Amino acid sequence: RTPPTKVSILDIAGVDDTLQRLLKEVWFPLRGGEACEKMGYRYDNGVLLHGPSGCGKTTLAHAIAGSIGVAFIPVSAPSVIGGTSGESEKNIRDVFDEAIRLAPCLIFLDQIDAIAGRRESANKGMESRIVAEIMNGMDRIRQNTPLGKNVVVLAATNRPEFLDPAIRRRFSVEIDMGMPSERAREQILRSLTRDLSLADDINFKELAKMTPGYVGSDLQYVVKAAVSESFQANIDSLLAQARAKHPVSQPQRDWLLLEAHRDEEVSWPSTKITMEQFRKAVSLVQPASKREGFSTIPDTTWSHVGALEDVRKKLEMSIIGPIKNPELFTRVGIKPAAGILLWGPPGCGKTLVAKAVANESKANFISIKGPELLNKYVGESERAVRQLFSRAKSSAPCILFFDQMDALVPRRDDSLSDASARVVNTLLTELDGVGDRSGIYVIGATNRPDMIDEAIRRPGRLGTSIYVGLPSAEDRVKILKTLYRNTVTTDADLEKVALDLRCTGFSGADLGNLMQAAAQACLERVYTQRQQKRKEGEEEIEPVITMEDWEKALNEVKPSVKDPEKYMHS
Amino acid sequence: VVVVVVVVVVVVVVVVVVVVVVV
Ligand SMILES: Nc1ncnc2c1ncn2[C@@H]1O[C@H](COP(=O)(O)OP(=O)(O)OP(=O)(O)O)[C@@H](O)[C@H]1O
Ligand SMILES: Nc1ncnc2c1ncn2[C@@H]1O[C@H](COP(=O)(O)OP(=O)(O)OP(=O)(O)O)[C@@H](O)[C@H]1O
Ligand SMILES: [Mg+2]
Ligand SMILES: [Mg+2]
Repeated sequence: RTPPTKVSILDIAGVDDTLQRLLKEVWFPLRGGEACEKMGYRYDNGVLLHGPSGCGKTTLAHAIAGSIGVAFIPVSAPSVIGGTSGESEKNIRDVFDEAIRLAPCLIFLDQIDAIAGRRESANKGMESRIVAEIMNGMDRIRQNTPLGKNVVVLAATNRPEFLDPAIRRRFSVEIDMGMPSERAREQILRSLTRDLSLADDINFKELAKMTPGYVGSDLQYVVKAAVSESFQANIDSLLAQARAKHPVSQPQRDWLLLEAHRDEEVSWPSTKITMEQFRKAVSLVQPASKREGFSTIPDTTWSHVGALEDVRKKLEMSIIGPIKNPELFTRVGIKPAAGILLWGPPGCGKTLVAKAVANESKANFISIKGPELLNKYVGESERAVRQLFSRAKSSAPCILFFDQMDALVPRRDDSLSDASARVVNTLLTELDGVGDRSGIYVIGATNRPDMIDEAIRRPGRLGTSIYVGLPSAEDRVKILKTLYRNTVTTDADLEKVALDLRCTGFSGADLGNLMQAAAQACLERVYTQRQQKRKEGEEEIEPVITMEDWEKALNEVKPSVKDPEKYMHS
Repeated sequence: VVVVVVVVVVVVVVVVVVVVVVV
């Protein structure tokens, strides 16, 4: 039952405070037995490891179980369950009896919450007698051992709240192995790649900066993904030997050619993993915390956003700046959290510019579609908001975008519904409360900034309000060129179209509609001319928006925001 | 004859709801 020497203390990295504590709370009771016997003190300790799943709790237990060399008893909660009436409780009793008989010994109750769940809620008889048997077992250790040979019980669980309070109190030490920091992620990558061949240009400082929400388990997949990149080129050379061996798309042929050479293998040359592969591996790997609840990064870049230079400078200084280089903004005394409220008339680019920031910052992105978090049950709407900021904090830096936010934070009045007033007060505490949310950047977009609660629109929650209004005559030239060149006439005609007095009051959405109406005028011109050539004598002309088509659109498209001042004020 | 431990079905619960008012 001796611990196998397959996991090494070097295999666990990024945790140093934890390994510093375990040197006096696990190593000393088990290895320094004589020191405890000098004072006649029974130093039987119990250490509970808890944290997010994937934070190397099981590997830490096995790492320190091979670094000590004492008897190790790995226990999995389902393994102590039997079909007989009394066999289930007898198996747990035999575990602690054997540990005392083999003192000094280390018990590892991995996933202890599976069998040691609350007996005050799970009202069964086997389940309650298993919990009571563990308490009795963990107390026999403190008394039945020969004083100088202590027994330490290690338990790991990612749901410490499910434990029975009468059992959770029996673990003197609880260690919270949280998500690794930037310094810790660098050490984990080195310990995961220490047996691999790297191309000597791997900058782990950059790798740690580009993995904001990763845990120890997630970083293993990045190394695992990066390894497959190096061997991707060694499979194409294998497919070439198969494609040229023989005389249904391309992927289907690969699965069939490799099936044919099933009894024959080709040695793969050893290759190093370059920095480009690692940078490519990070994009292919989604963090365990990012699996659900996170929106896909918008495709919009700054090349899609025309004009809005003032808005672009504010969003770069408030969000994109601190995300990319937080060290510079920390020195001047800028908190790593921003609150931006984009507001203005509809169609002027509020959502577009907030989708470029989510894309240019290259950070994690969560998008909320108006009142998307509301639920019919009493507590499920406030719980969704609290869980929303729990994910964002765990994966900082993160950008929270509230599109059409006036439906989620209505101004709190007496006439306001109670169910919609609890969500507002929930957001007040999440944005700025006892638990600071540093690393969460919030963007709000709305047409009615005066309908947002006045407590939200304060610094620390949504500090800055950026007005995104109607473009000027000079701005409409940049926007029309931006819309045209991103969808394919030249540029001299686009300037004439955008500067026309018929485009007075056009918003950003009207210019996009103007281009569509010009394209529709092009198709009518194509349709009529195609029939005339086809019928008279095999007929396909090039569809291109000509200047004559822009004339039809200008006489067809009218502005949509009739009264900008209704949205320009307040 | 040995009696084995057998798992069974679970109980049902109640859920509160919130209802809006147009007035
Ligand atoms: N600090 C770390 N250093 C090195 N590798 C780590 C670290 N943390 C996690 N890993 C890797 O991630 C995996 C950890 O699996 P493990 O069973 O320990 O998960 P866990 O963190 O205990 O979560 P859970 O308790 O939910 O099982 C291993 O592949 C291990 O190499
Ligand atoms: N400055 C701009 N540069 C490029 N395209 C723009 C610009 N302003 C508006 N558009 C076009 O108009 C569309 C309007 O998108 P968006 O969702 O931002 O509207 P909005 O201004 O937020 O109005 P709403 O209040 O209705 O959401 C954009 O997707 C783009 O096609
Ligand atoms: Mg584990
Ligand atoms: Mg919009």
